[PDB]
Amino acid sequence: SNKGAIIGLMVGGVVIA
Amino acid sequence: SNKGAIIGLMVGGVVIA
Amino acid sequence: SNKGAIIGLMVGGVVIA
Amino acid sequence: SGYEVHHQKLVFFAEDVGSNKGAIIGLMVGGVVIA
Amino acid sequence: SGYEVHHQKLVFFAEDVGSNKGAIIGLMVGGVVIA
Amino acid sequence: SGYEVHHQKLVFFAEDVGSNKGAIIGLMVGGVVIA
Amino acid sequence: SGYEVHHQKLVFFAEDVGSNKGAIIGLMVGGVVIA
Amino acid sequence: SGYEVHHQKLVFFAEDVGSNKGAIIGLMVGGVVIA
Amino acid sequence: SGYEVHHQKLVFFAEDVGSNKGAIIGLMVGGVVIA
Amino acid sequence: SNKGAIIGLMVGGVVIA
Amino acid sequence: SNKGAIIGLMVGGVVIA
Amino acid sequence: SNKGAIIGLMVGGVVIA
Amino acid sequence: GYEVHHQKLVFFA
Amino acid sequence: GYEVHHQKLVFFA
Amino acid sequence: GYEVHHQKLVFFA
Amino acid sequence: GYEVHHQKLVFFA
Amino acid sequence: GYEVHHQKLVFFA
Amino acid sequence: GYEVHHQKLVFFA
Repeated sequence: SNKGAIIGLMVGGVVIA
Repeated sequence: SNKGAIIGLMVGGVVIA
Repeated sequence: SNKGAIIGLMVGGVVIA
Repeated sequence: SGYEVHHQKLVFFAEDVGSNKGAIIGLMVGGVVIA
Repeated sequence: SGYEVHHQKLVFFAEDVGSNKGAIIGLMVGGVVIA
Repeated sequence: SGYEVHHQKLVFFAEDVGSNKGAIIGLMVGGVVIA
Repeated sequence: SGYEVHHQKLVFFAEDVGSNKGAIIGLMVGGVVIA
Repeated sequence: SGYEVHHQKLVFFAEDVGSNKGAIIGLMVGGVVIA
Repeated sequence: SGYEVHHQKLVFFAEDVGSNKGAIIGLMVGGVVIA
Repeated sequence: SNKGAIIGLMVGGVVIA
Repeated sequence: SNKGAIIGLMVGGVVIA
Repeated sequence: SNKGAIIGLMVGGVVIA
Repeated sequence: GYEVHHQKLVFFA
Repeated sequence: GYEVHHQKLVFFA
Repeated sequence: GYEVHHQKLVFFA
Repeated sequence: GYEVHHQKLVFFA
Repeated sequence: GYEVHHQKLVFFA
Repeated sequence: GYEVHHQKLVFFA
């Protein structure tokens, strides 16, 4: 049940959803 | 049940979903 | 039940799903 | 004279004391991260 | 004179004390990460 | 004179104390990672 | 349409950045110590 | 459409970045110590 | 459409980056020590 | 130049000097 | 130059000097 | 130059000097 | 004199 | 004098 | 004097 | 149009 | 258009 | 268009 991103901890980076 | 990304911990990097 | 990526820990790298 | 140190402890812990169950922990003591 | 140190501990822990079950842990003590 | 150190511990642990069951652990003490 | 992410970093570090030289470090993530 | 990710990094480190020279490190991720 | 990921890194490290020279390291990931 | 104890980090224990 | 104890960090324990 | 103990990190234990 | 120091934990369930 | 120091843990279940 | 120090753990289940 | 993005670090010593 | 992105590090010593 | 991305590190000593 997710079309996108679910991040717990993010340091920098690139996420395209 | 996921069309995207589910990241626990991310340091840099590129994720395209 | 996953069309995408499920990462526990990511340091750099490229994931295209 | 004469030093005398008495110590006595009875400890009882229940199910999950001080636990990190299901936790997401990012920790850093020094070092460098260039993301 | 005479030093005298007495110590006495009775410890009882239940199911999962101090555990990291199902945890995601990223740890760093020094070092370099160029991501 | 005369030193005298007495120590006495009775320890009882239940099912999984201090365990890392099912954990994801990334650890680094020094070193270099060029990702 | 069309996504476009540009990123550009120039980094310069001098002698000892983020270092633990001569440090005393005691670290604990979960676990049990009965001293 | 069309995704496009450009990334570009130039990194320069001097003598001892992120180092643990001469450090005393005691580390624990889970586990049990009965001292 | 069409994905396109470009990546480009130039890295330069000096004498001893991320090193553990002369360090005393005691490490534990799980396990049991009955001292 | 020390008649005694010099401790950096101490968790429990007994030191007699 | 010390007859006694010099502790940086102490958690419990016994030091007699 | 030491009559005693010089401990960096101590977890339990007994040191008599 | 005599020094005596104890402790009990009676845990019914 | 005599120094005596004990401890009990009676755990029924 | 005589120094005596014990401990018990009676665990029924 | 044309997108141009650079950077310089001239470090004399 | 044309996209151009560079970087220089001239380090004399 | 043409995409060009470079980088230089001229290190004299």
